[PDB]
Amino acid sequence: PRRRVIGQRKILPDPKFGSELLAKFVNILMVDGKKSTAESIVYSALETLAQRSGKSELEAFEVALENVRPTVEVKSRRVGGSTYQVPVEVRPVRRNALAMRWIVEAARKRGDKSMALRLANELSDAAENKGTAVKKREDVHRMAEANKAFA
Amino acid sequence: RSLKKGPFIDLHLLKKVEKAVESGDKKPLRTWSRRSTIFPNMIGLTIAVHNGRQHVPVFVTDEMVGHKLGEFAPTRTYR
Amino acid sequence: QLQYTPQNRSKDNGRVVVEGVGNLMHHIARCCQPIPGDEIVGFITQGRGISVHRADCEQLAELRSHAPERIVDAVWGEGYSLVVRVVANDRSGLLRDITTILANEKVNVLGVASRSDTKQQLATIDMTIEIYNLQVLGRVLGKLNQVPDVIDARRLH
Amino acid sequence: AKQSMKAREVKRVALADKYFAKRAELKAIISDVNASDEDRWNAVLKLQTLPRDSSPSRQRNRCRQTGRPHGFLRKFGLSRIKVREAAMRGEIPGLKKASW
Amino acid sequence: GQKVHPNGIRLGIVKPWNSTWFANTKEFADNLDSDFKVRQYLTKELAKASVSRIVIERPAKSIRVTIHTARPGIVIGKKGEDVEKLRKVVADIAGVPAQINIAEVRKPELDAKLVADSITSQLERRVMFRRAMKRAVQNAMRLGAKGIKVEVSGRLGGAEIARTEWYREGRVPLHTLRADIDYNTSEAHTTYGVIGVKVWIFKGEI
RNA sequence: CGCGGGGUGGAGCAGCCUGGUAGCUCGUCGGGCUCAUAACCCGAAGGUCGUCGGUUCAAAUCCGGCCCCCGCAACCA
RNA sequence: AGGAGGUAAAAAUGUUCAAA
RNA sequence: AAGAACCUUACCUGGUCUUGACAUCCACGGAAGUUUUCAGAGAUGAGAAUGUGCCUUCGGGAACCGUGAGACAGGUGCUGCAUGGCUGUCGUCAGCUCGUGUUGUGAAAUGUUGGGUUAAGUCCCGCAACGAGCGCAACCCUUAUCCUUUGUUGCCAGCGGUCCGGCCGGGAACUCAAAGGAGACUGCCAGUGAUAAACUGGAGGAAGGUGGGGAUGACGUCAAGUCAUCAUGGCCCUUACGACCAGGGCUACACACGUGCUACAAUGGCGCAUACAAAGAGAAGCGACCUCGCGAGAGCAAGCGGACCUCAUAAAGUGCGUCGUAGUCCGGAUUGGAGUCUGCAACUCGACUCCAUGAAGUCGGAAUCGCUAGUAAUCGUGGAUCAGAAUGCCACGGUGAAUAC
Repeated sequence: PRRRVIGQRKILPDPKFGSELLAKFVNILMVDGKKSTAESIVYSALETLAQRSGKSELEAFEVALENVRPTVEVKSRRVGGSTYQVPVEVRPVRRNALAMRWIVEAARKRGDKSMALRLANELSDAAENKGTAVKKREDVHRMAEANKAFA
Repeated sequence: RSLKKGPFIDLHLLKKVEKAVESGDKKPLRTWSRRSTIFPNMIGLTIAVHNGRQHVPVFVTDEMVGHKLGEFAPTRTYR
Repeated sequence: QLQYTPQNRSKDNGRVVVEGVGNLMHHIARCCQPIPGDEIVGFITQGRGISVHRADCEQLAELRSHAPERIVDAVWGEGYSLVVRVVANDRSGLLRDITTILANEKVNVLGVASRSDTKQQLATIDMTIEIYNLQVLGRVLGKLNQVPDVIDARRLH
Repeated sequence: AKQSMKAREVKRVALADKYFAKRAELKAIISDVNASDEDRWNAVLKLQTLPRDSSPSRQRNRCRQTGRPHGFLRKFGLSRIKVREAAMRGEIPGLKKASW
Repeated sequence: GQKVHPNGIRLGIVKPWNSTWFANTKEFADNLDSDFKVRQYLTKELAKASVSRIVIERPAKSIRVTIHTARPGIVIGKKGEDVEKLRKVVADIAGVPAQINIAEVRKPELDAKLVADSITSQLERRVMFRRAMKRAVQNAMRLGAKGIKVEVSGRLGGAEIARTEWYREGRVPLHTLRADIDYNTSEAHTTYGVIGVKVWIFKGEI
């Protein structure tokens, strides 16, 4: 934060197929620490996706994922008090991180039923990238190019 | 809501009540036993129950019986 | 502008001692404004404790027409607030006559009640006060009767 | 805390031992499911005959020294402030500033 | 408001407790209470005895009482008879076999409680405080104290607005746990009012 | 006396001219920011429509008398 | 080292006397 | 305030006390004490009985009780701006001084500044400064690995019997237990840097750089807080502001705020089955089992003052099923009835159980707080206090993140 260097803590790979990326994805969707249940959702939801599209678990995932990955984003520069939003390329880590985050977010709404299904459908919409999550991505890209006058 | 091992009362009050009953509807009793539960024989009596700065008389109407005397002497005055 | 101390003494106990018992939730009536006159007669009320509804009064007798067991005697031992109807033969600033005598009088006068023109041209002021020595009552009343326009000036029950 | 109060305390104990514990049988076996008769009644009645105090419920457990009626760590029998005063002084055996 | 009572933190690691007896919660508090009694009582009795510290022990039913102090003479009394006097009264204080025993402390100037009594008693004698303070420090320091720090709190000098003044020479490492310290307190009772005294003494590092 | 205007939340003003449903601004009340008040921000209560009577299904509103205030006129005399 | 360029809108107030 | 029904209790109301509720002193009388009755809210008032005891001032008793008088007694009565004691706090921030010398007439500066470096006036270098002290760190406790010693009430691998319970022989290896110890030091290497301190990366390692936690809080600031822990100068009352008793009030309720618990559900509730803890407490106390009860509990009642026995089968979790987004099986408030226990006493004013009821609330305006690791969040356990009485506090472990550009 200040001077302190970060210790990019290691994340254990997912048990059913060592996808450390998905592992952290669970960690995002996870709530109150009941990781087992979180993992239960992520799985059944992932299967339902694989079932659905016809694509296998994770491969369908990143395909559904990249289609929401922000490339840039606003940031608040100022000069003594003159605050104004600034576009800036996102870190790849922070990139897919924000991707999963927004995905879980749009998943928070869209009251179909169980999270597994609601999430499944969100990623499914990402498969053709027209779901609510991508609405966030576009919005941020507008927040970029409709402000791309800073560097 | 409690003490189902003989409804609770007071020797001085009880005896004062019996003494009154067998003596007829005499002068109102002036007990401080707000703890005292009412008993059947009490009906008709006008026992006064101190409640801080009075004795607020209460006729022992039929209804009340299991009720403790305090419930008939409001203590905190308001408006 | 000058409108409980007189009843803060009853709230300080004493006065009424029904059948020889002290410190009771007594409280003076209204239709009858008992003072240590024809003694008084008590009446137990559900809430409010004992009601000192004066000795010999209709509403008291009504209660004598219902639950006699509730009825009880009354005493005094060691009197406040009353109302005296004092009808005037119309005023027009003649309330001043009433307003005049108030000085040497030492009782506080709470609510200055009145009325007049409804029918025969003649006012009918009534007055709440706070009596002390019962003698002082008699000491004052005549002065009220004295004023010529004051045809009526006796205690109202 | 008021010599009077400390005194009141002592008296409470005195009676708690001059009566109850040795006369608490009324409150005890005679207020049980056996002597259903008026006996049981008179018992829970002779109870009030006794002094209001004496009943251990009224014992306020004040600080042995000061008299303060609160923070009385039964274990030491002292009011928190005082149990500390002795503590830091080492007057209490094996009692040191916990730390882990 | 800040500083932890030195002796407290230095208990287990360096300085042994004034008491040394075991007891279950059963007869615990009682033993402690009696301890308090023998403490304050015996203190009053030996108010003039320049008493240092009075260790209390309970070796099974027994109730030993070591009394570190200056002048064993006035302590024990002639023929040591005054001891058995305190014996009788003390055992009557704990309803048990009080085994009193005394070890004279060699140098009073170094011991804290003894210094505090000096100071306090002197303020009680209406001597200016500053003189007594510098006096104690000179004495204790030259005598061999590796370091010392004395403080006087309160009205002092009859001033109408209480304040605090202090002194200290050489190393007096209070945070250094291993470092020994002899902290103690006493207080004057001048007609003006209570005037407290604290006094630290770094005698040795280990 | 004559002609016209007005009287509406605590205050100043719309709404009346074309009847049913009275709004804005400050002020007031509660919360927020602040070390604390102001400002600022969030939420809120408030007006028997001068008084009396009438027409109407309904009157703040259409009609009249009355009380008050302002404006105009009060000339040849 | 020699240098020029860009670079920070608004934001009031605090009753009087008083510690060796 | 670690725990207001009485008590506590300081406040109110009324009934009462006066050398007193409590202490030292002296005179006189009476052992102390114990039993039961009447009045009264009780205090106490009147007693009616009964008992007369361990050294002899052997005309005593030491005692304890009663009475008398004067000193006193007593105050939770004001003053924390008269105080001690003690605590919060800026702040675990890294600062704060002094001796001497020196510069300046002097208030003062220098040291402590400066280049680097650190979590740090930490350390190195330079410097009219040389040194020293309070601090910083270290020393301390806990945890993280291993070794040694000991083997019950703990442990079970190796063999045996096994009524499969470490249950019994028996085993000391192991988990563990509690002491005595090993280990971490920028010690090793690379590089950056002034061959300085140190810093960056790697090695070995349980542990890597102050490993994580805690305890420890400088000179002082606030004339902060407390005279109600206590102690104390003052001043104040002293047939009373002191003392006892009953009931009462501290729990009042148009309203405002702070701090928390329980929710608004589907990462869920509910029904059934089933998995893995730690840390504690305990005797006028924890209290199995067994029995009746829907239960709260009640009867009987072992073991236990404790690695034994009890509190006390953990819950989140997992398996299975149902409900299927409704104010809905969400929510549990509120309310009626019937009950339990503690306790003289549950009305004001207790905790808990059952049946019944079943509201607001459908993620909260402006604004605002906590949190960087096994933390937050979520989950249940226990303890102090305490007769009973927590969603508070104190402590315990389970599950276990996000992000630091």
